[PDB]
Amino acid sequence: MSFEGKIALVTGASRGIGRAIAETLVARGAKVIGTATSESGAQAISDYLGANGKGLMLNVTDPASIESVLENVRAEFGEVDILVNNAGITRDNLLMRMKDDEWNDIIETNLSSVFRLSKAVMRAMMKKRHGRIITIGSVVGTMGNAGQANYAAAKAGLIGFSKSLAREVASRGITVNVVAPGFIETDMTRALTDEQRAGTLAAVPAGRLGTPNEIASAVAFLASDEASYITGETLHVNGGMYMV
Amino acid sequence: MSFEGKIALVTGASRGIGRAIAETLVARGAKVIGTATSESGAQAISDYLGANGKGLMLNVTDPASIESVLENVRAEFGEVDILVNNAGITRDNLLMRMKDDEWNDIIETNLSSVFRLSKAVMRAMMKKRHGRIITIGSVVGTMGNAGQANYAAAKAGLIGFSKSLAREVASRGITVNVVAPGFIETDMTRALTDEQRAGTLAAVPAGRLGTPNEIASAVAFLASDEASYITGETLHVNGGMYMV
Amino acid sequence: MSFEGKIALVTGASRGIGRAIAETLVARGAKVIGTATSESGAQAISDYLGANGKGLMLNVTDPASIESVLENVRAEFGEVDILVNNAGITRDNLLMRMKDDEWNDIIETNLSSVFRLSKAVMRAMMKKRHGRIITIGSVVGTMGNAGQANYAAAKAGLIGFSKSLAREVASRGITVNVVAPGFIETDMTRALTDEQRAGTLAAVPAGRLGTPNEIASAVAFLASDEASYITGETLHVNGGMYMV
Amino acid sequence: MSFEGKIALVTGASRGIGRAIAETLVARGAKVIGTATSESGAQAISDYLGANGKGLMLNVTDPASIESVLENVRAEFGEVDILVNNAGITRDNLLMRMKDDEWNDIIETNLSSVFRLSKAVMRAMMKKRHGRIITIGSVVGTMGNAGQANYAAAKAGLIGFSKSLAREVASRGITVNVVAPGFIETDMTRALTDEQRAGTLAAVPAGRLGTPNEIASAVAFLASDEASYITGETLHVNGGMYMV
Ligand SMILES: NC(=O)c1ccc[n+]([C@@H]2O[C@H](COP(=O)([O-])OP(=O)(O)OC[C@H]3O[C@@H](n4cnc5c(N)ncnc54)[C@H](OP(=O)(O)O)[C@@H]3O)[C@@H](O)[C@H]2O)c1
Ligand SMILES: NC(=O)c1ccc[n+]([C@@H]2O[C@H](COP(=O)([O-])OP(=O)(O)OC[C@H]3O[C@@H](n4cnc5c(N)ncnc54)[C@H](OP(=O)(O)O)[C@@H]3O)[C@@H](O)[C@H]2O)c1
Repeated sequence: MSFEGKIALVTGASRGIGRAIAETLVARGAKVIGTATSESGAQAISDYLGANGKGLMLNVTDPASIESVLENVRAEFGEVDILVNNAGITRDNLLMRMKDDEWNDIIETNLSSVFRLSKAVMRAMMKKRHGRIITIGSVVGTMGNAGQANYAAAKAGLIGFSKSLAREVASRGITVNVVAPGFIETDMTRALTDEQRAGTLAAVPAGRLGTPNEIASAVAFLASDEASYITGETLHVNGGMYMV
Repeated sequence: MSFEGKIALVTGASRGIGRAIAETLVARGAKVIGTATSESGAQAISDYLGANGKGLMLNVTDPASIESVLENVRAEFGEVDILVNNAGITRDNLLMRMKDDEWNDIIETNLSSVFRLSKAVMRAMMKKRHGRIITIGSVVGTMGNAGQANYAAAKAGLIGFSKSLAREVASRGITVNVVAPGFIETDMTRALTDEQRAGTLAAVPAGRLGTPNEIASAVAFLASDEASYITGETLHVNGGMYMV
Repeated sequence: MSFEGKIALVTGASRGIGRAIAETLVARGAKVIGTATSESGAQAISDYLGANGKGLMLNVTDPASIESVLENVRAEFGEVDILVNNAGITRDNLLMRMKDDEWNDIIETNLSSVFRLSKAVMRAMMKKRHGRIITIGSVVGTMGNAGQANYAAAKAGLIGFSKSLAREVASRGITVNVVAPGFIETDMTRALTDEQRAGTLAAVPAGRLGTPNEIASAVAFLASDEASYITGETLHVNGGMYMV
Repeated sequence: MSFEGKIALVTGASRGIGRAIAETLVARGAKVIGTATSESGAQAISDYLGANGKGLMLNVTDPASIESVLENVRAEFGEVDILVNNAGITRDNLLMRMKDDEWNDIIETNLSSVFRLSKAVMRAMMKKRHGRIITIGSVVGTMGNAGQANYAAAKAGLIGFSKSLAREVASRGITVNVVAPGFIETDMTRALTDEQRAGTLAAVPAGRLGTPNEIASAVAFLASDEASYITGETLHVNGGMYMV
C-alpha cells in the first residue's frame, strides 16, 4: 500500500472531487484529514472517513483557521506528508458586472490559499526530506473562459506559484504539482437538462464527463513514490478537451 | 502602423520598459499619458512627453486614484484607446521567509491592478468597438523562479485574466494580449553583480540582454491595427531564453 | 520597419497567405522572390511583383530545384536575407484511411522542406551576422485535428526544428520563428459548405475569419529589425481560437 | 493486477527505459513483446522476459518488418492492447553539417514509425473498444536543442500526431499520450566524467538524473484503467528541468 503511514490534508473534501481524493488516499493506506467550511460539513466528513481520518472546519482565507487546523492535525495524527489543495469557489460575471469582492474572494480562496497552506506545511516536509503538494487547477486556468476572469486568473496563478515553489524544494525530495480537471460529473451537472449536457459533451473528444475518481487517481499517482521525478508539472485530465 | 488620434495610458512610465513604450507610442502618433507613484515622478514623465502627452500620479492599487486619473485624461484628451499595464513591483523571498504582506502586495499591485484598470477603461472601448489592452508579463510567469513565487503567481495570473477578458470582448474589436520580457537592460539588471549577469546571459541564446525599446516595439505592434486578429496571446521577447 | 536593400524569398507565393506576405514585404522596401510549382504560376507571381521582384518555379522537395532557384536569386539580386517558408499541402484522412504516400508527402513537403531550405540559405546569413527565417505553421500543429494527423505532425515538427535552429544561430544575429494562422479567408475556406464555415466560426472569439494580410503583417513584424530579440517563438494569429 | 490479460508491444526494449517499461508491465500482469533491431538483441529480450513474453527483431522503418512482427504477435499471444513506442535514435549535427540521410533517418525512425505502428494496431483496439498508445517523447521536443534539429523536429512532431489521433479515437475508449523524459541515467551517462555530469545536474532542480523505472512508472500509469480520461497529453518526467 502506497500511503501507509502518511498523513494527508485534503481541503474541501465534502463531496465530488475532494471526497473522491480523500477516499482514494484512505483506500491506499493514508490517514486523511478532510475539511469543510462549517462544523456540520466537517462532521459529515468524519462520518465517511470513520477510523481512517477526521473532518475539520477550515477557512483557507483565514490564517487563524489555518493555524488552528494544523495544530489539531499535529496533535492527533502528526505532520502533514501530502497536501491536496482542492478548496475552490467560483463567482462568475462578465468584467463590467464583476464586483471588487467577487474578484478578491476568488483570488483569496483559490490562489492565496495555495500560498498560505503550502507555507504552513513546508517546514515539516523539509525535515522529513519527503513531501507532496498537489493543487487542483482547472482547464480554465490555461484556456481562459468568458465570465470567469477571476477564476482563470487564480487557476493560472497557482501554476506560476507551483513552478516557483517546486524549483525551491525539488532538491529536498518535495514535489509540487497541479492536476487540471476538465468537465467532471457532480450534483450540479446531474441536475442539468439534456440540452445543457449535450453542449458540454460536444467539446469533449471522449464524449463523456470525467468522474471525481478519475481526478483522484491522478492525484494519487502524483502523491505516490512512483512520481518522485515529476515536479512543477500540470496533469490535464479532461478527455481531450484541451491537449497541451 | 500609425496611432494618430489615439489616446494611450501607460502605467509605470518613469523609466526602463514603461518609458520606452511611452516614447515609441508617441513616435507613432499617439497622445500618451504615462504614470508614476509620486508628483515628481509624474512631472519627469511630463518633461519627456512634452506636447505629445502628460505625466500623472497613479497608484494602481487605489480605485480612487484610478478614477481620478481617468477623469483627468477624459477631460484633457478623451477616452483611452490603448491601455498598457506596465506597473509592477517585486518583493523576493524563498517561501519560508516570504511575509504575508510580501505576497499580498505583489498580488494586489501586479495582478488585481490589471483587473481594476481593465474594468475602468473597457466601457468606452466597447462603445467605440475598438480597443487594445496590453499587459507586461514576465518570463518568470511561465517558467517559475525560486524566490519569486509571489511574482510568478501574479505574472501567470495575468495571462489567465487576459485570455478570459479576450474571450469576452473579441467580437467587439478589442484585443487583450500580454508581452513577456526576458532579461532586459534596466536599473534592476545594472545593479546585479557581474556574476549574476553572466549566469543569466548564459541562459540566453542571443548572448545579450534585451533593450527596453525591443519590448516597446512588440507592444506597439500589438497595439496597432495590424494585430487586430491577435488576441489572448503572449508574445515572448527574451532572446530565446524560453521558447514556447 | 523598412527592408530597403533586403532580399526575401517567399515559397508558395501564388495566392492567399504567401501572396499577401510577398506584397507586404514589397510595400516595406524588400526585393521579393516568390515561388510556385509551375512556370505559369511563377509568371503570375512575376506579374504582380513587377519591378520589385520576380517569380520562380520551385519544388521544395527537390534539392536540385532549391539550388537552381537560389543560384538564380544570387546572380540577379544577391543573397537571401529573409526566408519565409509558406509552401505546404494537405492530404486529409482519418488514420485508418491514410495511405503511406499521404503521410510521406506531407512530411516531405511541409516539414523536411523547412530543413532543406533553411540549410540552403543559412551560410550567407551567418556571414552577414544577420538573418530571418519565418515559417508558416498552423493552429493544427498545436491543437491537433481529426483527419489531419500528417499535417499536424509536420506543423508541430517545424516548431521543434525552429527552436533548435534558433538556439544554434541566435548569437549570430539570425532569428527563427513561426507564425501560426487560425482560420483565414482563402480558396480552401471559400470552398467549404456554409455549415462547415459556421461551425469553425463558432470556435473563434473574434467572430470572423482572418485575412491573408493579417498573417502578412505578423510575418513582416518578425522579419523586421524591431523583432531582433524574438527567436524560437510561435506567434498565433487566430482571433482567439487558441490562446497559448 | 492492472494489466492481467493484456498484450503489450514495447519497441526498443533492449535496455534502459524500454527494458524498464517492459519489466514494469510484466510485473503488473501483462504479456510483453519487446523488440530490438538484431536477432541477438531480440534473443536477449526473450532471456529477461522468460515466460512473460518474447523478444522479436523489428525495424520500425520497414513496413515488411512491422507486418511480420505483428503477425507473429497475433499468432502466439493475440492482439496488441498497449503499444509503447520507445524506439528512437539520435544523429546529431549543427544544421550546416547535418546530412540529408541524418535528417531522414531520424524522421523515419522517431516520427514516421509512430504513424506506422499506431496504424498497424488501431483496428484491433477499435474492435475491443479499449486501447493504449504511449509514445516516448523528449524534453528536446518542447525546448529544442542546438545540434539536434532533426531529433527535436521528430519529437515535437509526434506530439502533433498524437493529439490528432487522440481526437479521432477518444470516443472508442483508446487513449493516445506521450511521456517526455528529461535526463535519464543510462550506460551512456554512467560512463561520463564528473564534470560532464555536474553540468547536466545543474540544469535539474531535483539535483539528480531520472531513472528508467521512473519513466516506466509514468508509462504504466497512462496505460492503466486509472488514466482513461487522459488523452492527447504530454507527461513531463524531468525533475523540474522543464515545467509546462
Ligand atoms: N467540478 C468540475 O467540473 C471542476 C472542474 C475543474 C476544476 N474543479 C476544481 O475542483 C475543486 C472542487 O470544486 P467543485 O466545484 O468540484 O466542488 P465543490 O463541491 O463546490 O467543492 C468546493 C470545496 O471547497 C470548499 N471551500 C470553499 N470555500 C472555502 C474556503 N474559504 N475555505 C476552505 N474550503 C472552502 C467547500 O467547502 P464546503 O464543503 O464547506 O462547501 C467545498 O468542500 C475546486 O478547486 C474547483 O475549482 C472542478
Ligand atoms: N536516455 C535519455 O536520457 C532519454 C531522454 C529523453 C528521451 N529518451 C527517449 O527514450 C527512448 C530510448 O532511447 P535511449 O537512448 O534511452 O536508449 P537506447 O538504449 O538507445 O534505446 C533505443 C532503442 O531503439 C531501438 N531502435 C533504434 N532504431 C530502431 C529501428 N529502426 N527500429 C526499431 N527499433 C530501433 C534500439 O534497438 P537495439 O536494441 O537493437 O539497439 C533500442 O532498443 C528513445 O525514444 C529516446 O529518444 C531518452
